[PDB]
Amino acid sequence: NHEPEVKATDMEEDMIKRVKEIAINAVKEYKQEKQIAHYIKYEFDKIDGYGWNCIVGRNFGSHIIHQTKKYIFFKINELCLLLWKA
Amino acid sequence: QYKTFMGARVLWPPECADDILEGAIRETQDALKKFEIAREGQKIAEHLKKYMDDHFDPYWHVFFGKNFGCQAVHNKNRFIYFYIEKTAFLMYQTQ
Amino acid sequence: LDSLTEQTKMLSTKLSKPVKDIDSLGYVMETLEQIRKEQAEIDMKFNPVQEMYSLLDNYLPGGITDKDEMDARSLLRRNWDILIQQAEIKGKEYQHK
Amino acid sequence: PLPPHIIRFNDMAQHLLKKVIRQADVLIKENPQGLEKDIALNLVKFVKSQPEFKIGDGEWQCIIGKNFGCSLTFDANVLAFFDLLPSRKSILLFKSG
Amino acid sequence: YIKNRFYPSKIQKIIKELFEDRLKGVEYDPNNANQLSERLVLELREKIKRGKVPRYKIGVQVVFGEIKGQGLRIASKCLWDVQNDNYASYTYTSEKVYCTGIVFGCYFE
Amino acid sequence: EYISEEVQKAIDDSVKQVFGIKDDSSQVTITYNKDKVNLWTQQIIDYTIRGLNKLGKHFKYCVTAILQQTNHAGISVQITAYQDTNTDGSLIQCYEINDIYAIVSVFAMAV
Amino acid sequence: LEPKNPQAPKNITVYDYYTRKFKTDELVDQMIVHFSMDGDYIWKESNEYKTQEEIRDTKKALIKERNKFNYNTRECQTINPSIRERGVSTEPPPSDTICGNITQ
Amino acid sequence: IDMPENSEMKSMKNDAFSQAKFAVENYKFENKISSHIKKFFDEKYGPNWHCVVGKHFNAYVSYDSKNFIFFYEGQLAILLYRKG
Repeated sequence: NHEPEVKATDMEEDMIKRVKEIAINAVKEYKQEKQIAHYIKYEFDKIDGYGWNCIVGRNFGSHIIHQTKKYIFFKINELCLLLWKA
Repeated sequence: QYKTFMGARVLWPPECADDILEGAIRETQDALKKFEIAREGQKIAEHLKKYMDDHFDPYWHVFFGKNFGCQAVHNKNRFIYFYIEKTAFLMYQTQ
Repeated sequence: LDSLTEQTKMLSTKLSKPVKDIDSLGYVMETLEQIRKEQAEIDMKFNPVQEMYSLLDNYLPGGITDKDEMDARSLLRRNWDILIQQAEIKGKEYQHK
Repeated sequence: PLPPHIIRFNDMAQHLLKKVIRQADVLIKENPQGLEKDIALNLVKFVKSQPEFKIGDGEWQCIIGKNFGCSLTFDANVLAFFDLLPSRKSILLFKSG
Repeated sequence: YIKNRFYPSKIQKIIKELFEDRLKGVEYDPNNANQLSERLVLELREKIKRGKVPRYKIGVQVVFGEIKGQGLRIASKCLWDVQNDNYASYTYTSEKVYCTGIVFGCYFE
Repeated sequence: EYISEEVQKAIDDSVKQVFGIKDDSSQVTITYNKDKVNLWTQQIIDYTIRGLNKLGKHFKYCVTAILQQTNHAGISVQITAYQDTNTDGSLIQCYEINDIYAIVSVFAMAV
Repeated sequence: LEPKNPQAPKNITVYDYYTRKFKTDELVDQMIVHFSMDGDYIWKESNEYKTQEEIRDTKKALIKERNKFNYNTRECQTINPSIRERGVSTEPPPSDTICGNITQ
Repeated sequence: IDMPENSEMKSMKNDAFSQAKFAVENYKFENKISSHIKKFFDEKYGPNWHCVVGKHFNAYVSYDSKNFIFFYEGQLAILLYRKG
């Protein structure tokens, strides 16, 4: 319902907009956590090669790495979606 | 036709399973006899659902009284419905 | 407010204090970013102050003692905005050079 | 006999998970209060110590939580996620891929 | 004319309670698996003896084994006038063993 | 005078003898083929019925087979009939190797 | 008979985080399954041999020229509310019972 | 006489009263009343809520802090709380 919102991000503007659209579409289409994560990981694997990771949950802790400009953590209607590469 | 059971009038055959049955069919009157009285309300069903969640599967729902009757869909084979001295007991588990 | 602000402003003064950490960075930048990840937890342990000062300045805007309140709270969020901005810009230019 | 539990997803050979179950149980009992930080730290420091668990692409990670979902590039060999019925802690263990 | 009737889940009752309290998490030892089945089948039969079905004939059947990287399919078919005769079936699987029991019931006439 | 367990044993003998190989490499050098799937279905069925008529039992059988390409689509296989309690019945079986999702459904009746 | 599957639920619901409602679903799959096993043995496939051997090839040639500069640790944790157990009571409201006569 | 609390600002407490007062009058069976309250609050605030309606009942539930409302509405008693 409400638009996405980044709590911590490291992406460019045009790349932020793409993940916004893909998240909106994933949540409208699928209804499961693994299905959403699988679909978004797949979308960004098609658009940006191999090595994407996407954590979709409600309360989790993470200690990760990534490529410097391929990390994002945003929330949609009480959904924590984290995404990064390598 | 509500056949008799060593605990109570149970709708024979029911839609549940006997560790749950025997447990409830002993635990309902065990609870009511030991230190409990009909004057108190759902502090009975409190201990009943607590005992069920302790040993058996965790998500139970209990409804008892003198006038009620339900349709619904639940976990397969998790339906206890028995009268005892003109008091209907109904219990069902939901995943 | 004072404590949390001294923390965030200390992070900023570590970003700005030595000509060394200004030009030649080190693993200390990883610790700065570590504190930046922590900054979530830091605001989590600071959030009792946001609602409490909200209740306070609801009927007590102050104006007399609110000096240090403004300093400290705005200094926190100042470190936050320079975090976003300087993180981006410094990353880019340190990549360039 | 093992302590009761619910393996929601396991990938390693079953004796690895046996060891994980026993140590995680005795550890949840020895540290019944505090934060899941201490649980995670003690579990990593124990699991990383044994001569077993030889193979690792990245290194060890453990996450404790009560309500979440994730997706990782775990090493295709080792991965475990299960629950301790008395406390109901969804605990997760893997190696970075 | 069927005054006292058979519905599935009181035999489903008996069969569940029996399974937990008798299996108690036993391992699959090859030397005594068939005889373990022999014991609990007859215990189950005794239970359906008090299972309160006068004319319903009881085709007891039980399966017991261990799960070890092993995919399996078990199915039956029902073959009676749905108004009177019926069946019951339960499964019970621990980490390394699985025991599943089915009990037919056919109203004699 | 039979056992559906052995009926299933015969079906398994047929299938795993026709295509199943213990050493699991030829089973993917044999992946689903648009040209060869017709031969596959027909010969699976023929060998299965040859196994069935090896049996001298006087019961009457009928067979059905399903071959699915990939697990992505999903399928539901369900059975129901109307026959005599003592002797009649049916059988189902699911089967998977690498990229072939086989299913067999047999009905056995008296007379 | 058109078989119904025992040991099954009858309808599935799930929350939609785009459309803030739920939505139930009363069609349930009714295929009894136990022990699905995933495999990782892949024989002269067209799609998998290329995608594996290529990535191993490129990694090893790259190291033959640690190589990707050292990574950077991070940390993030969510907010976890506490679970409390509190139970309250209602009471049956009271009632009165009198008796009166009829006057002239 | 009894009013368990929730968050400040009267964001959900003011909402629950106004909703349940329409719910009680609109229906006779508790089914539609409780389902209406829960279905509304699901769209409004949360993913999963829990509602109970009735004249006499006792309960004991786990929930999320400041998300437990309970009020004696007319002759009836309405309980509500978020969980999940």
